Amino acid sequence: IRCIGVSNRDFVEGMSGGTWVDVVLEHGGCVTVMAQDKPTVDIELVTTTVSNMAEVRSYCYEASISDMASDSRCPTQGEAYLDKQSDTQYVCKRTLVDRGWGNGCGLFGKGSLVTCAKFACSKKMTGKSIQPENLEYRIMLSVHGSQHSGMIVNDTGHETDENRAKVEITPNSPRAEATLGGFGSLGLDCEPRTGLDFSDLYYLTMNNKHWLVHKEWFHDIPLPWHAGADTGTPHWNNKEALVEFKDAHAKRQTVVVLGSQEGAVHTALAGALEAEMDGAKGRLSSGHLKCRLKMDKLRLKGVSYSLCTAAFTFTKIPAETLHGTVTVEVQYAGTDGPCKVPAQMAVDMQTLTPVGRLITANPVITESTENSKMMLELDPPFGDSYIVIGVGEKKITHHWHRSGSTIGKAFEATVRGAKRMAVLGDTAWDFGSVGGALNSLGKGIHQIFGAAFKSLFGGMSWFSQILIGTLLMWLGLNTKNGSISLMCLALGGVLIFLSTAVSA
Amino acid sequence: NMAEVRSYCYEASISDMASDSRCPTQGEAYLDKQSDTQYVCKRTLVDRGWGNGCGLFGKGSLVTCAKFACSKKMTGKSIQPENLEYRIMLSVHGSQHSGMI
Amino acid sequence: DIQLTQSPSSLSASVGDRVTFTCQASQDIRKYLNWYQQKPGKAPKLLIYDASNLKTGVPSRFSGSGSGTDFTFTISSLQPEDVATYYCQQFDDLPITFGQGTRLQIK
Amino acid sequence: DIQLTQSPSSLSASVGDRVTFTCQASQDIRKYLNWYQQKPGKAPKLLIYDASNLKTGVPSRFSGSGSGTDFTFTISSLQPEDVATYYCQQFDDLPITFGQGTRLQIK
Amino acid sequence: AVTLPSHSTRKLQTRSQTWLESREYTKHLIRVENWIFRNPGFALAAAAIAWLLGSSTSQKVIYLVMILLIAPAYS
Amino acid sequence: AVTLPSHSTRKLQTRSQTWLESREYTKHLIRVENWIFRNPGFALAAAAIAWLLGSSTSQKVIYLVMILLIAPAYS
Amino acid sequence: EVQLVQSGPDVEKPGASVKVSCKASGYTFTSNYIHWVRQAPGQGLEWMGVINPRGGSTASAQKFQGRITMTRDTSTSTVYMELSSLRSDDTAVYYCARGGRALFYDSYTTPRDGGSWWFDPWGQGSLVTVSS
Amino acid sequence: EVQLVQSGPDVEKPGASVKVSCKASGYTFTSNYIHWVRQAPGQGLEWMGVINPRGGSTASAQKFQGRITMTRDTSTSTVYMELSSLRSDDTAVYYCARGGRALFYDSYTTPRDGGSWWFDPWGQGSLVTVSS
Ligand SMILES: *[C@@H]1O[C@H](CO)[C@@H](O)[C@H](O)[C@H]1NC(C)=O
Repeated sequence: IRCIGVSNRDFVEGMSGGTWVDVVLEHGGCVTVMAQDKPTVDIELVTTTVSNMAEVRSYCYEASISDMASDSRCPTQGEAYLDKQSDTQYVCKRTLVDRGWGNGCGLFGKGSLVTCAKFACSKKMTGKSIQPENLEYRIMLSVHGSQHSGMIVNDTGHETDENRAKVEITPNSPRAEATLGGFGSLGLDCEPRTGLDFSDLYYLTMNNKHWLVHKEWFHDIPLPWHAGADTGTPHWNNKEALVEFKDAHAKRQTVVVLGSQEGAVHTALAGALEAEMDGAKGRLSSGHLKCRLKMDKLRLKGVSYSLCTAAFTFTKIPAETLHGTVTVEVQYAGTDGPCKVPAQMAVDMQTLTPVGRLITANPVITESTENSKMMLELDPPFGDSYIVIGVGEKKITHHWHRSGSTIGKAFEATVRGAKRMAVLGDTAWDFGSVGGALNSLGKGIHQIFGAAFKSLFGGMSWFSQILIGTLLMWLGLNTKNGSISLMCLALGGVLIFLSTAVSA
Repeated sequence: NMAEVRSYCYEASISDMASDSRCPTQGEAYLDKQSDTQYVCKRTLVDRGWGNGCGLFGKGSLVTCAKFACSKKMTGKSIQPENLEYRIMLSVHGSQHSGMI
Repeated sequence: DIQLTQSPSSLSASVGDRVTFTCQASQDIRKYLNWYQQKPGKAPKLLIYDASNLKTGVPSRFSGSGSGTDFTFTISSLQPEDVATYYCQQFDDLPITFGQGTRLQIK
Repeated sequence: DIQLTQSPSSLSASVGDRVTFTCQASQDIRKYLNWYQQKPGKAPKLLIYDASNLKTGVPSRFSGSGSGTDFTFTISSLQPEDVATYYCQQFDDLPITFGQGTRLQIK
Repeated sequence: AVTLPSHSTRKLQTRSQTWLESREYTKHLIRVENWIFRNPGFALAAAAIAWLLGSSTSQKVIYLVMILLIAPAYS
Repeated sequence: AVTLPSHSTRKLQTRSQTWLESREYTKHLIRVENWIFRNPGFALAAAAIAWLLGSSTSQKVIYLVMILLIAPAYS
Repeated sequence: EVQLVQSGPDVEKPGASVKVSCKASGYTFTSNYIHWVRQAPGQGLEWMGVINPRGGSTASAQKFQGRITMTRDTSTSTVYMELSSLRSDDTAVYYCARGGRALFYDSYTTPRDGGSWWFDPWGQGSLVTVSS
Repeated sequence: EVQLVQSGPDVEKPGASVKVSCKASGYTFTSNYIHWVRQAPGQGLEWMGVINPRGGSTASAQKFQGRITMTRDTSTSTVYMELSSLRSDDTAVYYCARGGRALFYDSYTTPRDGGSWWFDPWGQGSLVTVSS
């Protein structure tokens, strides 16, 4: 449920005894945890929301000029004053201009004048700030079993219902026991800080279009500043790059405005992530986090339930996911009550030889009603399959044949783990989460090493990191004393793998 | 004389958008809107799941697009070395106190 | 930016009655709401700060409540000095607005 | 498509009677059937979705049933507001058709 | 009014797709290729330059990258 | 919409003053200086890189220029 | 309150084009497939077509292929129906109705339906007459 | 005793500038944000702006951006309001009021408020009329 056909999902287990399943919660995929007990659970990060943003310096990219002024002065009488310049609403620059005979100025030679004009502007760039507090995570999770066609469509009553739950997380209130009447308590405690490395992030809204920007880049943009300001005529700062002054070969200086650079800041925005409904409530797309998840109290609701002997029937052609598993929605009337129902698979029967991954443990049916649809899934082994459902003779079976080999499973798992290794960096650790020694060792080694990788190879671009990896390779063959040339090979391969990022 | 070679538009406007979803396997989106060129359209593979129609599911496809109305044309005319015109003025010295254009 | 409706528009009641005014805003104003009553040609009357708090010197004849977005003021017993236009106004986000008013009349 | 016969063509009964209408289609329409009643010059009356389900606000005076291909609607007790033309219509395969009608008359 | 900061230098390595990556992870390539298609002889210019530095037959191509990659943008 | 062609790559070497030279013959310097002021440790990054190429104590600074001059713009 | 409203009755030329409006109320306009259904004065109901208020997706039956166009208007939450090349059978009353789980852009009937399948806002009926 | 006092009512030219004074009494003048709020004769109250008696800090709403100026006078413990480019809506009564924890120089409303949020010294009201 809720995590099928959402590829980039994962399945994580926990070696039973001391529920310690710290998942790397994803705002761009789902994660399903399983346990021999403790009905299998999913978690998917719906949205990310920020409550309060502060109004740091704004920017203007659309300006307008008027009431120009030159204020010529003789080659020797000082240089131009132009009382206009007195005001800051005007932008002015002072230029040495030629002044000859038949030009006034009984002398002649290089004189000077100060060309300038009013700086009126429009289309401000509200570059607000946000901080790791009064931001807000909002997730929804779903246990399997009941709830034919889970399917967020009618989520409203599903958080009121038992199979789905909606959770809000604050850096003030990190804990949340996702309580499911009859199912469990789903203990959760997360790190609402180290998700997106906030406090270096600004919420820019330009043309009612919002996004997040690494505040360093936002500080480095050379447009006019509102600079902190509030109401009152905006005294724009630096006021110069926008307008452009130009004299003739020697004389008569004028000014151009260079219009609006809206699309220019767009093409300069080539790394930000866009963001939506903003109100006093600013929502944004993906951003990960670390969530210690505990199966403290999850009762499976019907381990004692009988296996009512009605004949079961498929409805939809149980296609499989990229993760190899396969979901089926099986309907049946014929019996009543809160039923437990069998679901196994085999290679031969007259054995039924229950084999393979059972994901949707304790599949439960609610009521006496007609052919309830009983959505669930299982995962077959690498060969042909025989998924068996009903009970015995009036059961229903079906071929599968996963067609995914065991070494192939390791392939998909390791390339997935490697992509995690890349994008989550340190956080890719404790993903399969037991508090084991080598786990904290990996966390720490990546901590120091990748932090150095940041501070040394600061924000290496696509092309940059590409050629850096290439020349590191070329050098990894050249140098003697493999000790360091192997380190060249290592960093170069790290760079190239970083260039194998999601971009493909 | 300047001739009117290709112009450019940098201020556009969009309206009456259109998506035209299609199941994972029934071809890919048609969207009779796309028929016209006054509309700009691009065709994108989108996810299509259960509880989404389309008895199948997986990667389906739809063609998002909208009308391309625009303003502020850039008249980029052409000129040629003929029917251009130079205009100079010259002046001999001596008389004419304060010559001074 | 903080549209706040103050219902009703007007009322008229006999002495010794309870009356209640509602104000709901389109925004979240958790506790930053206040209440006055003003005569024509008067500075207004001490009624309510924080939408739940009586000010010193105010008669206990008045009370205010409400948590999320909508808030209720109440006169316990009507008296001749209660003729005024009552106003509710928020304090947050600083385009500070007030209600247009709730007017009284004795019978 | 989808040929759906709605029997009878017409009926007339006294107040307080039960009446039943049948509709059988040439196709399998497992549960995607619905029922209306409409006056001339009216938007029709809330009767039945899914051929077995009463809608909120509908009097319990009406009921619908049927599983495979043929389906029965029933008025438990006839009343003056029951004069209309009743319609049954499927929902599947999308050449959506309706019945031609079942007309009522009070005696 | 140089809108200097191409924000890609401050990427957010976060799961949702960023602002304009679609054209971005090709724009610099089309930059350099357009620029060199417009200024061809600069090819052998850079060649004669680099072939005179490094003196390795392996750093030579590195200085070729040097020159052909300062030329497009900072110009 | 990368407005790719910074026309300075097609300068007109003609006597009248060109469009925006005033800020142009400083804009790339302010570019690189701003970028490095924002990403400092990349300094010693480039240092360790270049000090490992050329092996001349004279081409070393050349590869320093290489790295510190690919980093700003093409990023 | 969930409710649809049509434009007034209209009379047109044979071979002309008539556009009837349908405005919604009480619900999020982008969550209900708008079905158009015809009814000749003495005839029964015959489904004309469907449009999605979101994205302007469209479909109909062959009885109107080439004459029917159906467009959205997200601002005022309206849907506009044009019948082209009007014909003597067109003198009827047309109905617009909100429908089911309008998730993306389609009819989408293999999944569930009902719960006012399309019957909560049947509006008032648009009487159209085609003559001179 | 904590109490504010305004200047007398005044009448000005359209397009002129009017300055109303507000003098404080009974408190340390540098401890209360002065809020100015307008009231048209038949209209309700609409907050004009705020000034801090200390440091002359200022802010207002967009309904007065470019016309409103607000200055301090620490000596006599007064605040002076100028409305510029007077307009037919300006005929109203304006009120000045002391407010809350005026610690440095601002509105400062994320922290607490109330306890006569701004309502102890509402003074007397400055009636201004703008005509010829
Ligand atoms: C639709 O909503 C109903 C409750 O009204 C719920 O039982 C059902 O599971 C929902 N279906 C989907 C696909 O969300």
